[PDB]
Amino acid sequence: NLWVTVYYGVPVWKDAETTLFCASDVWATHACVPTDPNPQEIHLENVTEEFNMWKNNMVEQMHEDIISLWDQSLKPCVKLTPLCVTLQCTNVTNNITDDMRGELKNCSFNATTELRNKRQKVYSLFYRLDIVPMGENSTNYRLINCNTSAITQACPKVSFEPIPIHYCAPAGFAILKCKDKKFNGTGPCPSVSTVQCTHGIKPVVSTQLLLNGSLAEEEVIIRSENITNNAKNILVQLNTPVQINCTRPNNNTVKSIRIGPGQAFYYTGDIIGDIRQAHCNVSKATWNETLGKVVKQLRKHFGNNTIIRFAQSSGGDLEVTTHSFNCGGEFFYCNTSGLFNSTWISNDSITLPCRIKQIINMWQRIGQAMYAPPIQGVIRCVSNITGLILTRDTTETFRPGGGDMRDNWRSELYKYKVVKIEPLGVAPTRCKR
Amino acid sequence: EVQLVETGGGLVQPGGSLKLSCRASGYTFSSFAMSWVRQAPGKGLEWVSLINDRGGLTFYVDSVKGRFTISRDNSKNTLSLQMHSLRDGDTAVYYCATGGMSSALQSSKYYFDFWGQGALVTVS
Amino acid sequence: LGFLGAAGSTMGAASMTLTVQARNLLSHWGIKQLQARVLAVEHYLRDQQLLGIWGCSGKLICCTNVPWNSSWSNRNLSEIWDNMTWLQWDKEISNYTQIIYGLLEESQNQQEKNEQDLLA
Amino acid sequence: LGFLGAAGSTMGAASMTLTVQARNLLSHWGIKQLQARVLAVEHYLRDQQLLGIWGCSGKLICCTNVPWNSSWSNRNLSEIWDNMTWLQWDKEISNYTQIIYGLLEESQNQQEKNEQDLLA
Amino acid sequence: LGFLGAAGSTMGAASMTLTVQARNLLSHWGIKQLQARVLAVEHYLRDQQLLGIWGCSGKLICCTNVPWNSSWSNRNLSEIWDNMTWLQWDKEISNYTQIIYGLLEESQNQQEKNEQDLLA
Ligand SMILES: *[C@@H]1O[C@H](CO)[C@@H](O[C@@H]2O[C@H](CO)[C@@H](O[C@@H]3O[C@H](CO)[C@@H](O)[C@H](O[C@H]4O[C@H](CO)[C@@H](O)[C@H](O)[C@@H]4O)[C@@H]3O)[C@H](O)[C@H]2NC(C)=O)[C@H](O)[C@H]1NC(C)=O
Ligand SMILES: *[C@@H]1O[C@H](CO)[C@@H](O[C@@H]2O[C@H](CO)[C@@H](O)[C@H](O)[C@H]2NC(C)=O)[C@H](O)[C@H]1NC(C)=O
Ligand SMILES: *[C@@H]1O[C@H](CO)[C@@H](O[C@@H]2O[C@H](CO)[C@@H](O)[C@H](O)[C@H]2NC(C)=O)[C@H](O)[C@H]1NC(C)=O
Ligand SMILES: *[C@@H]1O[C@H](CO)[C@@H](O[C@@H]2O[C@H](CO)[C@@H](O)[C@H](O)[C@H]2NC(C)=O)[C@H](O)[C@H]1NC(C)=O
Ligand SMILES: *[C@@H]1O[C@H](CO)[C@@H](O[C@@H]2O[C@H](CO)[C@@H](O)[C@H](O)[C@H]2NC(C)=O)[C@H](O)[C@H]1NC(C)=O
Ligand SMILES: *[C@@H]1O[C@H](CO[C@@H]2O[C@@H](C)[C@@H](O)[C@@H](O)[C@@H]2O)[C@@H](O)[C@H](O)[C@H]1NC(C)=O
Ligand SMILES: *[C@@H]1O[C@H](CO[C@@H]2O[C@@H](C)[C@@H](O)[C@@H](O)[C@@H]2O)[C@@H](O)[C@H](O)[C@H]1NC(C)=O
Ligand SMILES: *[C@@H]1O[C@H](CO[C@@H]2O[C@@H](C)[C@@H](O)[C@@H](O)[C@@H]2O)[C@@H](O)[C@H](O)[C@H]1NC(C)=O
Ligand SMILES: *[C@@H]1O[C@H](CO[C@@H]2O[C@@H](C)[C@@H](O)[C@@H](O)[C@@H]2O)[C@@H](O)[C@H](O)[C@H]1NC(C)=O
Ligand SMILES: *[C@@H]1O[C@H](CO[C@@H]2O[C@@H](C)[C@@H](O)[C@@H](O)[C@@H]2O)[C@@H](O)[C@H](O)[C@H]1NC(C)=O
Ligand SMILES: *[C@@H]1O[C@H](CO[C@@H]2O[C@@H](C)[C@@H](O)[C@@H](O)[C@@H]2O)[C@@H](O)[C@H](O)[C@H]1NC(C)=O
Ligand SMILES: *[C@@H]1O[C@H](CO)[C@@H](O)[C@H](O)[C@H]1NC(C)=O
Ligand SMILES: *[C@@H]1O[C@H](CO)[C@@H](O)[C@H](O)[C@H]1NC(C)=O
Ligand SMILES: *[C@@H]1O[C@H](CO)[C@@H](O)[C@H](O)[C@H]1NC(C)=O
Ligand SMILES: *[C@@H]1O[C@H](CO)[C@@H](O)[C@H](O)[C@H]1NC(C)=O
Ligand SMILES: *[C@@H]1O[C@H](CO)[C@@H](O)[C@H](O)[C@H]1NC(C)=O
Ligand SMILES: *[C@@H]1O[C@H](CO)[C@@H](O)[C@H](O)[C@H]1NC(C)=O
Ligand SMILES: *[C@@H]1O[C@H](CO)[C@@H](O)[C@H](O)[C@H]1NC(C)=O
Ligand SMILES: *[C@@H]1O[C@H](CO)[C@@H](O)[C@H](O)[C@H]1NC(C)=O
Ligand SMILES: *[C@@H]1O[C@H](CO)[C@@H](O)[C@H](O)[C@H]1NC(C)=O
Ligand SMILES: *[C@@H]1O[C@H](CO)[C@@H](O)[C@H](O)[C@H]1NC(C)=O
Ligand SMILES: *[C@@H]1O[C@H](CO)[C@@H](O)[C@H](O)[C@H]1NC(C)=O
Ligand SMILES: *[C@@H]1O[C@H](CO)[C@@H](O)[C@H](O)[C@H]1NC(C)=O
Ligand SMILES: *[C@@H]1O[C@H](CO)[C@@H](O)[C@H](O)[C@H]1NC(C)=O
Ligand SMILES: *[C@@H]1O[C@H](CO)[C@@H](O)[C@H](O)[C@H]1NC(C)=O
Ligand SMILES: *[C@@H]1O[C@H](CO)[C@@H](O)[C@H](O)[C@H]1NC(C)=O
Ligand SMILES: *[C@@H]1O[C@H](CO)[C@@H](O)[C@H](O)[C@H]1NC(C)=O
Ligand SMILES: *[C@@H]1O[C@H](CO)[C@@H](O)[C@H](O)[C@H]1NC(C)=O
Ligand SMILES: *[C@@H]1O[C@H](CO)[C@@H](O)[C@H](O)[C@H]1NC(C)=O
Ligand SMILES: *[C@@H]1O[C@H](CO)[C@@H](O)[C@H](O)[C@H]1NC(C)=O
Ligand SMILES: *[C@@H]1O[C@H](CO)[C@@H](O)[C@H](O)[C@H]1NC(C)=O
Repeated sequence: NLWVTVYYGVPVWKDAETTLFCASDVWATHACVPTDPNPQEIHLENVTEEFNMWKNNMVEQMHEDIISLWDQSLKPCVKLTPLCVTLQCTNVTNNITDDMRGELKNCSFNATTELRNKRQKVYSLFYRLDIVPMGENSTNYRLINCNTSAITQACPKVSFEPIPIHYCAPAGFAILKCKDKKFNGTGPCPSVSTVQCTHGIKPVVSTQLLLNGSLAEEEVIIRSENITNNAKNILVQLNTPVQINCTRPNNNTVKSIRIGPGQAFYYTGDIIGDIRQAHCNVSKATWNETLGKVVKQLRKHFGNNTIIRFAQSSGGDLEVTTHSFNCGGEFFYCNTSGLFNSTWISNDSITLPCRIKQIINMWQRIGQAMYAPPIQGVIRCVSNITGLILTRDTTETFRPGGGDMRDNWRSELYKYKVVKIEPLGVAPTRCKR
Repeated sequence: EVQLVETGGGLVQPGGSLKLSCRASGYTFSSFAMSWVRQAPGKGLEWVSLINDRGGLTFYVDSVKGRFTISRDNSKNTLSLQMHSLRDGDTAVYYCATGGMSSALQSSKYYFDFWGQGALVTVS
Repeated sequence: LGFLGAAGSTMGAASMTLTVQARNLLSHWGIKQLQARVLAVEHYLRDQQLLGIWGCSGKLICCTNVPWNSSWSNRNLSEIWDNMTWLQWDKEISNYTQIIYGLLEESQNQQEKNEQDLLA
Repeated sequence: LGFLGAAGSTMGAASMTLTVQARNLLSHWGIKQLQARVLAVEHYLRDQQLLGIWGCSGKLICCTNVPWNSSWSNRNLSEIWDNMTWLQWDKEISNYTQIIYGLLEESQNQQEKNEQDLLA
Repeated sequence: LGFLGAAGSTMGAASMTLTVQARNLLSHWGIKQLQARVLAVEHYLRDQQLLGIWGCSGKLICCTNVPWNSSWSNRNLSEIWDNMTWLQWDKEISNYTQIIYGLLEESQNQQEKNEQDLLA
């Protein structure tokens, strides 16, 4: 009657977890292959596939690769252990505005030199957040990380610029891309295509406001693992950017010393001119329109005849209650209570005060700390807010979240899935040997 | 309605050549194998030749094997037969027929479903 | 027309693009990439080994001498080869695949011995 | 008579040493050497896959059904097999190669469908 | 019935489990394990290449055109296929193996050139 016929090269695939590799044009390795330009995207006319962000292993690989590469870049850099001494800190002899009182201290200490028997007196300007007083009323302070792990100075030649990385599949595997403009991160996607390699993703690291990501094609999309579970974060993708202008308006003179045999330490020597607080500007009208759109979409998940309230984060350390980001190499911690203070019921700008830290932990880890060299001159950066990370408490109250970096990466990788190709299979025919 | 229409030749001399053709409509031409069946005026039916739906495989009754060529054009919905050396014994009606073979992923046939009107070929 | 372009098409159409997919099966920081390449190669070789065992080496379409017990799938040639896509078919005869592979292996062994005892 | 010993000889002579060359295709510090081994294997497998696609699996000399368009090289047999060396031949038809490979693949796809439609 | 289960059986019995063993040939810390996998692949490929050179590609039992010189083993069939295990046979033709492989290669090359000269 019918016989088994074996076919090889059958267009069938199964979900699979494999290793992806990097393709690009220092956030390189020089081990990323060249992009292999203009990737091809076969449309798969009648393929519907099931996607499930949050269970997507591509996120885990991006997370692990970024952390590993980050740590690798510090391996050859100077260890600042000669600086764990009792710093004698006094008030800065300059014109300080009210917003900056107590923010900077002028600290003197004895540093090591190129020779084992020679010592040098060094003074520098530190941000208050980087030091901890050991004496009660005394001017004796110590660096924040001399009781926990030693601080590594980042190499001054290595930038933190978020250069895009494309993730490519190994032979035998394929990456499927969801093109449904209204896709909410899970479930069937009616329009799926095959990319050889993903688009480049910029590894921008930030907390509560996502910067320089992709925008939604048509409307604000709210994605969450479980929208009624207050233990979950809500990722909101905007369809329009909100432009944010950040500055550190203080002309920084950077000086250096030797602390050992080819080991140099960089520090702020002095400030030219007045001392002002770092800050970021968000256009007021643009921001209010943006929230109105977010609220309209939240009302589709929550009651319609409801009240939506925005509020500032309730607690935790500076790393989780503020908007943390890298602006020109400096690490800013901006207060967003000026953005999330409103209730929505059924040429001005907003200025966000910012704090600066030189000694940071980056990742949510205990045993590592990095010293970011201060940057010469004045810093200005402009970026796009492309999405928000919110958490939820009648009336629904939402607050900024985003402490877990995997959420930043989910906002870009949500449209991709990795599958394994299984070209061998059988079917009945009327053909026999 | 399925139609097969022969638009062939007429009266020819022995040893020469004559070409037949058949136009088809009302079905997907390319989905079916086709054949020619012959009927002399005083005789029954005889199978002459068979061609696969993609045009790759041809079969012939041995009596015409070295003389006839069967072909196909799926763009023009046309079946054709070129006969050479025209034997006197080849005088007959030549019918365009649909069926006689399938393609291993299709249900089998081994019978003819549709017939044309028949071209009359005469050899003097 | 490219890799997996036929994935949404019917089996009777998709079967004509077998070479398109076949040609896309081949080709410490950096170690994980070598590990992936080695495993991709081993996977490839295992598929080739099965085709070898079943007597389908060197071809993309291979007919066999094993019949189709209707208990695996009682659908007729029309429904399989002119409606279903390969993805849907694979999800039907997923449970009854190891059985089929075992039968194909046994059939080829019987064929090899008989052939040898005929060239004797 | 060793590896590439026939490189300076004519095509009609060199063709008798195909096994001499075929057997010499197979066999942090040390990673680069692993990369070389893996790539040598992938290269080998791609050529074997290609012979399989064309229906030349398992053999060093394979005749096909693709005819020689004279536009690729109008030299006659006594000029190709009695004088030219494989190195000079390769240079002469190097840019009409990926046309020939495409034709060989298409020919085999047609050949496979016709044999299945005949085993019915 | 498992891997090498027939190792203690006679050659005429062991020849029926060839697929059992064939399927068990395929599947800084970790470098030596990666090297082992790469080398296992190269070993496998050399054996497959060799079967191809002899014209045995794709089959577990390959008859050839080379005769058995009694000077290699003057035992009869009922003393090789009924009274000996493959392990004991291997340690009897061990120092005539390269001779046989060379003859098999020559036989296949002659057959390939003769087949091509017959397709004209
Ligand atoms: C979101 O995207 C925007 C747009 O890409 C991005 O803003 C860009 O930031 C870079 C880095 O701060 C700016 O590049 C600088 O341009 C000035 C021009 O005067 C140069 O002098 C700078 O060179 C010095 O500093 C470098 C270190 O950054 C050293 O490596 C170099 O040797 C010099 O000492 C440097 O080239 C770029 O101009 C802006 N682009 C715009 C339009 O403003 C923003 O940072 C991204 N946001 C986030 C959070 O990633
Ligand atoms: C930080 O303290 C240092 C001293 O430890 C100040 O440097 C001295 O400034 C006076 C002028 O008031 C000069 O005459 C000295 O020669 C400077 N000493 C050295 C070693 O350079 C420095 O000005 C203070 N800076 C700030 C911002 O308060
Ligand atoms: C840097 O070293 C000098 C020399 O040791 C310190 O000056 C002495 O400090 C001690 C207290 O640590 C006093 O008892 C001495 O009277 C000081 N002598 C002199 C020469 O002034 C200086 O205090 C050290 N600086 C720091 C950061 O403590
Ligand atoms: C962010 O907004 C502030 C206003 O809050 C801008 O500050 C003004 O800058 C002009 C520059 O010509 C000065 O003349 C004004 O006196 C400043 N205003 C105040 C209140 O001091 C700032 O320039 C904006 N731009 C950013 C962050 O890039
Ligand atoms: C951002 O700035 C606001 C002030 O505008 C801070 O809010 C105050 O926090 C204290 C301490 O808990 C309360 O007693 C005040 O009542 C709060 N003020 C208002 C207007 O609500 C807020 O803590 C700052 N947030 C961050 C992350 O720095
Ligand atoms: C056909 O299958 C019949 C049922 O037995 C089994 O269950 C089905 C669902 C399949 O999994 C099959 O492989 C199992 O054997 C058998 O009773 C019958 O003997 C089988 N016939 C043939 C042709 O082998
Ligand atoms: C093929 O069968 C069609 C109806 O399918 C029926 O249900 C499926 C699930 C199978 O069990 C099948 O065997 C059953 O017959 C008919 O509509 C169709 O015309 C049939 N086509 C033919 C005759 O090939
Ligand atoms: C033979 O070649 C003729 C010219 O081929 C053209 O140029 C070569 C280099 C290729 O680019 C080819 O694709 C171009 O068409 C053709 O016009 C002619 O049809 C070919 N004949 C055969 C036998 O197919
Ligand atoms: C083969 O050709 C020799 C000269 O070749 C000529 O030029 C080449 C490029 C071709 O176009 C070829 O056809 C031309 O004839 C002749 O000297 C020789 O006699 C020819 N031999 C044969 C067997 O025809
Ligand atoms: C068989 O082989 C003989 C040559 O082989 C000799 O003996 C074998 C065992 C090896 O030791 C080899 O190195 C020796 O050279 C020939 O005398 C004899 O003619 C051959 N017989 C046949 C049937 O060809
Ligand atoms: C095969 O030979 C068997 C045993 O014969 C003797 O022992 C071998 C090792 C040699 O030394 C030989 O010269 C001796 O005669 C026989 O028992 C057996 O019947 C033979 N079988 C056949 C079918 O020829
Ligand atoms: C420092 O501040 C005082 C007011 O307290 C002001 O009179 C003086 O001019 C300022 N210094 C400079 C250099 O402007
Ligand atoms: C030094 O700064 C502190 C704030 O950290 C302030 O309370 C103190 O009064 C200031 N002392 C002098 C002399 O300016
Ligand atoms: C370092 O000391 C501070 C108090 O100044 C304390 O809060 C912190 O937990 C200590 N860190 C470690 C690793 O003991
Ligand atoms: C996303 O869409 C799917 C459609 O099947 C729905 O089940 C799921 O609840 C939606 N997610 C959210 C956060 O509403
Ligand atoms: C979502 O969260 C609610 C919390 O009450 C829980 O009852 C429900 O089962 C959860 N649903 C899913 C799909 O996780
Ligand atoms: C940011 O700077 C641009 C000029 O580069 C200016 O047009 C825009 O208005 C500024 N945005 C805000 C919020 O001040
Ligand atoms: C934001 O938009 C709403 C709706 O139009 C309006 O009532 C509210 O006053 C606006 N707020 C600001 C600060 O513009
Ligand atoms: C929610 O409110 C919008 C705006 O008035 C309306 O279009 C929509 O139909 C309402 N949905 C429900 C379930 O009431
Ligand atoms: C929120 O706005 C009110 C004015 O309506 C203001 O009094 C209050 O301080 C603001 N809260 C925050 C955290 O900015
Ligand atoms: C800082 O001051 C120096 C004074 O010599 C000047 O040359 C430099 O341009 C200033 N930098 C900025 C960013 O204003
Ligand atoms: C913000 O988005 C606009 C979209 O038109 C783009 O042109 C601009 O370059 C983006 N800004 C940044 C800093 O990437
Ligand atoms: C997708 O389905 C349509 C019928 O709705 C059909 O015409 C088209 O050819 C199918 N696409 C593919 C790749 O088979
Ligand atoms: C598709 O399924 C229908 C219903 O079972 C069947 O009649 C038809 O023959 C199948 N395929 C085709 C188009 O031949
Ligand atoms: C295959 O097995 C699974 C698990 O027992 C079962 O859910 C499914 O219905 C079976 N499918 C078929 C086609 O028998
Ligand atoms: C090299 O060329 C000479 C003629 O000059 C020829 O006799 C010899 O056989 C050629 N060598 C090889 C390896 O073919
Ligand atoms: C070319 O071939 C002819 C015939 O075999 C031979 O006589 C001649 O020497 C050859 N010339 C070259 C350059 O090899
Ligand atoms: C292609 O090859 C021919 C013959 O070797 C040569 O004449 C032509 O210039 C080549 N074209 C290119 C692309 O170099
Ligand atoms: C071992 O030898 C005995 C006869 O003494 C036989 O029955 C048994 O099957 C043999 N076992 C194997 C693995 O060949
Ligand atoms: C080997 O087998 C043969 C045939 O069965 C037999 O005659 C001979 O005695 C056996 N020799 C032994 C026991 O090794
Ligand atoms: C060759 O092998 C045979 C059988 O194992 C053995 O008897 C002979 O001594 C061996 N010869 C050499 C040179 O080892």
